[PDB]
Amino acid sequence: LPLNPIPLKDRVSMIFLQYGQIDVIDGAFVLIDKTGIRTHIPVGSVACIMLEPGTRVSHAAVRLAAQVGTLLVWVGEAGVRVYASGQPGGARSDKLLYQAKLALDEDLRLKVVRKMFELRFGEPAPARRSVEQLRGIEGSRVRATYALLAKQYGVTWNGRRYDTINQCISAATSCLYGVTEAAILAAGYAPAIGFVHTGKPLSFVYDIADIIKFDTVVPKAFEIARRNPGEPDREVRLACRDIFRSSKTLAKLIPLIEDVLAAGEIQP
Amino acid sequence: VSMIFLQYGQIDVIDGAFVLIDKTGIRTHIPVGSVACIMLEPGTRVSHAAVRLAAQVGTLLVWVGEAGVRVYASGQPGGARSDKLLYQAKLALDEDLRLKVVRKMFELRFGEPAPARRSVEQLRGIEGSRVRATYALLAKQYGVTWNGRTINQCISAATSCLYGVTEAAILAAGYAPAIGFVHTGKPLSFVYDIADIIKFDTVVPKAFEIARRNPGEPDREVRLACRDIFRSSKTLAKLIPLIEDVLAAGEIQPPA
Amino acid sequence: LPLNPIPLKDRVSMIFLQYGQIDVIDGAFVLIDKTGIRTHIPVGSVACIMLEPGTRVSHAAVRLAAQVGTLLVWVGEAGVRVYASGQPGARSDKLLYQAKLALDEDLRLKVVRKMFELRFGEPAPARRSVEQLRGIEGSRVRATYALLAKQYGVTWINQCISAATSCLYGVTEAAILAAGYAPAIGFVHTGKPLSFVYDIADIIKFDTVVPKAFEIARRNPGEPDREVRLACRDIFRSSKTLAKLIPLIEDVL
Amino acid sequence: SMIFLQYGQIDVIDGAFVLIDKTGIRTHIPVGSVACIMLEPGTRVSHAAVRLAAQVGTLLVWVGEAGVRVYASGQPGGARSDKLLYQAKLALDEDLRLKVVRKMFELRFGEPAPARRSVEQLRGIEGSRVRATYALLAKQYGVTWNGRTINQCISAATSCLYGVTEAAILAAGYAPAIGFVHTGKPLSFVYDIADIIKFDTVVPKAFEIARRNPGEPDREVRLACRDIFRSSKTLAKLIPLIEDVLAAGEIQPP
Amino acid sequence: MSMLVVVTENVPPRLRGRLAIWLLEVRAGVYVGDVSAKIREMIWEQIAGLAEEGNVVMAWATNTETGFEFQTFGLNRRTPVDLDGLRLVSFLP
Amino acid sequence: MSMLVVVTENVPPRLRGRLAIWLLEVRAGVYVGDVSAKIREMIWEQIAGLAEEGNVVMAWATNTETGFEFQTFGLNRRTPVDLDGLRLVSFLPV
DNA sequence: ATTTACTACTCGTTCTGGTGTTTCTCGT
DNA sequence: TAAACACCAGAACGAGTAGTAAATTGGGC
Repeated sequence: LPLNPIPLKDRVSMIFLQYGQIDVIDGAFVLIDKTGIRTHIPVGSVACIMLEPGTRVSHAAVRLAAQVGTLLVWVGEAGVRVYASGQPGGARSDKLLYQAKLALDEDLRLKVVRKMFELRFGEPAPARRSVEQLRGIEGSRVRATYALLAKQYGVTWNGRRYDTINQCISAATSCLYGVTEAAILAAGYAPAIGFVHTGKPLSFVYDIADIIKFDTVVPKAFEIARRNPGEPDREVRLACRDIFRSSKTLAKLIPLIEDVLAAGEIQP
Repeated sequence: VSMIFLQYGQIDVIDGAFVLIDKTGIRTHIPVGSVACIMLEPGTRVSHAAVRLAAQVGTLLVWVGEAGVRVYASGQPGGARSDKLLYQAKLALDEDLRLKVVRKMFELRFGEPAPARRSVEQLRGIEGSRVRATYALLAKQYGVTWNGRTINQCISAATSCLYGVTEAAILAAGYAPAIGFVHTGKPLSFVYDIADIIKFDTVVPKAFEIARRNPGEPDREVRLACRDIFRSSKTLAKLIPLIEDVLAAGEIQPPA
Repeated sequence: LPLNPIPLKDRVSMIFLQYGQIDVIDGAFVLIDKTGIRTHIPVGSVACIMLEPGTRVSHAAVRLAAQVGTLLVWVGEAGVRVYASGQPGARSDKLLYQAKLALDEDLRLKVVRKMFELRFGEPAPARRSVEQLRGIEGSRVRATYALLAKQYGVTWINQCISAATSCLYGVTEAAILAAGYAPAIGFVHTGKPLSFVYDIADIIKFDTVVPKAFEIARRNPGEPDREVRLACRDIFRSSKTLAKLIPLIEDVL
Repeated sequence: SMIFLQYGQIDVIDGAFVLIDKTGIRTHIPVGSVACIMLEPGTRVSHAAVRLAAQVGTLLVWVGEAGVRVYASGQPGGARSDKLLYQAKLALDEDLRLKVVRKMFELRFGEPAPARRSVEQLRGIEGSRVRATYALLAKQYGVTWNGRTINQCISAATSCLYGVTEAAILAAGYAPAIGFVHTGKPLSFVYDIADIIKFDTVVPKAFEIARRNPGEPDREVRLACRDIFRSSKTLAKLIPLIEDVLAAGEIQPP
Repeated sequence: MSMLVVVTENVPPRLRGRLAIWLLEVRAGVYVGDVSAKIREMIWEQIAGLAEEGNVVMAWATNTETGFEFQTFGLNRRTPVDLDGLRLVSFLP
Repeated sequence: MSMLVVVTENVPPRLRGRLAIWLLEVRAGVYVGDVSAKIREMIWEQIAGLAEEGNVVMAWATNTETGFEFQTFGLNRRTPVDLDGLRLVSFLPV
């Protein structure tokens, strides 16, 4: 019998695996550990499975997870994304070509960036500004947000590193980047073709994610940072799960992407 | 620039180098450089450190069946580099540049350049008539009963095998399988275009060969046959340079 | 460990049991039949259990059903109520409250008037006593009955009406008992052991029994009783009858 | 008129209440002869039995052994309203409040209540006398009593009395919730009648068993009370007592 | 989206694995999950197809009187019984 | 009011009967019904009290990430496991 | 190297039918 | 006397494991 992926909104957010070998026992996702205890994981219920160091996936596992439409992300320290696997087939050509044309035309690229801006701050972008000029404005507004939130929650802020507070922020955003990429793939678009961000293999993922990251996802990392728990990773991940549930993120991701690209005034 | 197919083993890193561990624990050292894409045949179990290393060096991971017969999962889903996707796209968004690439596909398929002043859909008519002719001709060569498109089961099984290495080549090349030129609208459109170019060279004459006998396992022995072909004839290794040459017909500067 | 009854509103409306012996196995309500197959009934889930002819209850069965707050009704032909068993009393405060209202006809009048107002939607006409109001209520019932026969096109069947109303009388009595009031102490109806049951029920009886019991009677299906019962069942569900019965009684008073 | 049936099926033969046994019939009952049928454990009622009893107006009460415990009774909440309103009228008007409460006192101890002492004052006098009785009984059976194993026997014993008392109230047709001395609780009226005769036999039995000190004091007290209610015909005198109790209001009974 | 519960007995490992793809196997042959209407009816197709000589019952939450409904597949000593619209289960000896 | 599911194993007949008073025994030791929160926690006290040397798990519908929650009682080879807030069940080998 | 189907084998709980003991989770 | 629980043996069923042997697989544009 054929196996098909279920809609993204009906799925659970994310799961984190760390020490075990991942094989397939009777057509089901299992996680066996050194002691030999087994853990069954519903792949058709999770929209993205995060793989921490110490994990060993089997060929059948990666194959099965693709069939059910579940994204596999191998993550680093504090959940930073390293590699990702998914169905090579997938995405209607039209939605890819639709995305492509918007990036190939410099008139339509600006326009679509403007809606991202409009959705970001709530106000339309100022005129007579190029893409790289708008990126300058958005960059300045981002550091402003970061600084104020640190004052609102009362944390010591001096910068945004990529190497305690930054550990919380990076972990939280990494969670958002996961489901966002999983949504883009399921929606039928390419995560490589971005508008605001370019040159990077996850440009389009960052574009959609940065629109709503500061709304709920980021201010929570600051909240946890002040609390300074012994389990900063676990309490950030558990927080994001609740956020995605309450804010109905998965159900909100697909229409968000389609609304952004609709700014091109071109037939979808 | 080359590629490797790994089967029956665990992929770990034990000294900052790609190694292939066996049941017995025999290792095979693989230089992280020189490899642009690693194909994982059934029986393989990748470790996190391996995937971590492969990401750092920019190597694509593709989960394939035996000899690339079938693709199941590919690393960097949706596409790896943005420009090469846009490169393929621009060729598809302009129908003038669409014709050019169809013309090259035509020339590579039959060996002769397509007749001038022919649209895409006129070319589909021309190629279609010669294909049914070929099928009939091959049917006489092997002496099988042919009436239209047991024999069809062998061909269909064979083509599915070919679609694997073809799609795997497109992935290794860095392009999208959804954006086709002769075939359009379907998520494996581009796979069909390249595949029909070389299907008749080896894959189809073999489907007919098995078709002449009548074994109890036509599906698996056609797949196992194609498996042997792809390995011996190094088809996928010949596929990747072909694809870039096909797209080069658009007369547009290709990415770095 | 002690077992206590759950709220009436969270419960299923009705169940009908026939031809079999009702025993208690391992502390649970079961129905064994002629063939000897057993059927477990969630007695603490039902607000009222109707017992049709052919049933033989055990001592343990009646005892168990009382503690869980389930009313047992022995029913007749076409579902008419015969006998009923339940917790031997319920709350003193709610009972004395009901009683005092019945002992004073000045306060009796008030309650008869509100029942009237709730039934038809308009306040009762002034300067008319209790026994005078019955004529008005009686005339509107027969007027109602005649009108409905014209709406659904029947010749003025009784088996459907009696079965439907009897179902309502079951849950109504079960609601009154669970609330802590007495089904015997009525205001509009008197002399009968189910006076208060009839009073509360006819306020909302014409609301559904008429639009739906009449519908079933003209269609005249095989086995009219069960298709009336499943109909009443959906009503109690859709119109949230059980949850509204208790506040209705206190609102009337 | 009431009867206790146990260990049998209750069916109807020849238009009459019957108790069928394995041996085939054990008790024939003329339908116009019993005013209330008490069903002890081991009984299995038939539908035909219940159908007949409704038509003739007979009350069915599911009781434990000898009415020691009441579980379920037919005609819930009360049978006829008048008998209930009669009970109600007596409890709602404070002129009628002294009424039997003085008489309950008179029936309890044998002597008439003081002529002008109110209810809570009467509660004090009986309250002082009950602790005196308890202490006095404890001295004769020679048990260690200092306040209120022994208490386990008394509590078990009173629970037995509460059974037959409530069973009498139901058979009489009144509500156990509407009390006079005790109020607000669902078994208030049960407590009122019970305390009248509680000290007569039931309590002297609890003390007696308490003195021997058995390993299973709870069960052997109930079976004792079970035997008492049967031999001493406790229930048969309870019903006229209740009607006598309510008659103290000088108000016309149904 | 409503709660879903599947109980399988004497069922081949093929289906026992398939159910673990969407549902959670809390006990031996007992699966629990929260899916939508459309997802529920595909699981039933998996059950009806992959179950050989085995009995399976599936119960899900609805807005009926009971608050839930259930359908069965295959033979078992506990078969459903209709009591005037209300569906219960009887124990056959 | 949300859906309720109770699975009992190696439990005395006392509890197997008690659960049949409110829930529906669809399979051997498997009970399903729709109750409210306070009634659900009354069922759990029945389980925790009457179950001797037996393992029982109770699952009810909520508005959590899974859409449901579950509690266990007693020891069994299938014990619950927490994966960063997410509760799954693992299979312990001997 | 992984996964599945197929085959005994052990273990586990559910279930039945046989005696023996009970008529019962208490206060107001 | 009847109904019902507690207890103790038995049969009867399905879940689970270890072992051996077979595949690298449910397709067509």
